[PDB]
Amino acid sequence: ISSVSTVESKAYRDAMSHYAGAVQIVTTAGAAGRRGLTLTAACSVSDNPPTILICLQKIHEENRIFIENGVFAINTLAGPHQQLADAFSGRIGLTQDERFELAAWEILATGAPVLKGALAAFDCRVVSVQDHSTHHVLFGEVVGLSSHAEEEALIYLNRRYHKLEL
Amino acid sequence: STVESKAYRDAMSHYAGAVQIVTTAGAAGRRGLTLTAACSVSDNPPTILICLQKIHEENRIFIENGVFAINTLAGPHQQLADAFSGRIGLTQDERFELAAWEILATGAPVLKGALAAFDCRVVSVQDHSTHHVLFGEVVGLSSHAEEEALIYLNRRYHKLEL
Ligand SMILES: Cc1cc2nc3c(=O)[nH]c(=O)nc-3n(C[C@H](O)[C@H](O)[C@H](O)COP(=O)(O)O)c2cc1C
Repeated sequence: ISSVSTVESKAYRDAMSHYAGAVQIVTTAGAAGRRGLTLTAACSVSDNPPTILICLQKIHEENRIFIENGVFAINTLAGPHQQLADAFSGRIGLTQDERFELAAWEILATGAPVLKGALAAFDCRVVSVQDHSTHHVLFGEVVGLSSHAEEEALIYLNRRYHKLEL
Repeated sequence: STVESKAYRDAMSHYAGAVQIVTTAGAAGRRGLTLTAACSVSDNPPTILICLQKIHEENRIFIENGVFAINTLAGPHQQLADAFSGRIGLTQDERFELAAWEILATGAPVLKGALAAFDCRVVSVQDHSTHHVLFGEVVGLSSHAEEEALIYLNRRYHKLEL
């Protein structure tokens, strides 16, 4: 099995279009500045201690800001957050500052922007930074937490956004 | 410096997950389990990670075999997900009996009728507290045009139209 080729990137992306993802906006703030981006490549690693990972495209050099600040917050998006998901995916242009202006943010522990009205927010300190081909994989220990009882979760699946009732 | 485990788990119930069954086969035996702690790492080369609890000793079988298939579940797969979660008993063989399986590249069981299946060779195994994190390169692929995805959210299964 070590000698066989990996599948084609296109075929893989097409298959991954069948793999739903809860839409997050991952954020950071600190000496390197404030940045956010719409993200689905994240998951929980452990509950003890609470640890989550995110995958950031290397091709966008501004993603280094997360590493430099050594903190990030994962904000789980709800029904009313389509505009924000679009802003933070680069769909509508705008500067980072202009993108943040579109909603109200607060903080938990690290200073990374936490979305008011998020389904959940996980505020993290970076504990591992890894290079995996096209992406940095950052592991974070969860040092701040919020959750709110919103009616719907924002989910990406089959190349479009969906709202799913909790 | 970290938050409480329970509070974290509770917050994570607001974080939806596409339900997968991850499987393996080889010299160490055949094993499957339901999970949502997986994501795509890269498309070049196609790479996926999975997180496996240490407490379930037999998860070592994935590491020993060095292959796994991630099967993305569709609408009709709720009972199957329940079986492979260990929450309704049954031996491994009894769990596999509840569905039809095939092979792609590695010999790991691939689910017939899955929305997608990603057949992987393990390229890295990492230890992270209570879990192993396995990185797999995708060497086999299947995809089917099923109408709904099985999603876990708010401690319940959901069906989401594609
Ligand atoms: C639904 C969706 C999911 C995304 N997931 C990720 C991700 O997992 N990791 C990542 O680095 N970028 C992801 N992106 C892309 C980033 O949002 C985007 O690269 C970032 O906002 C910077 O875009 P810009 O330079 O055009 O402003 C995703 C985009 C969308 C629309």
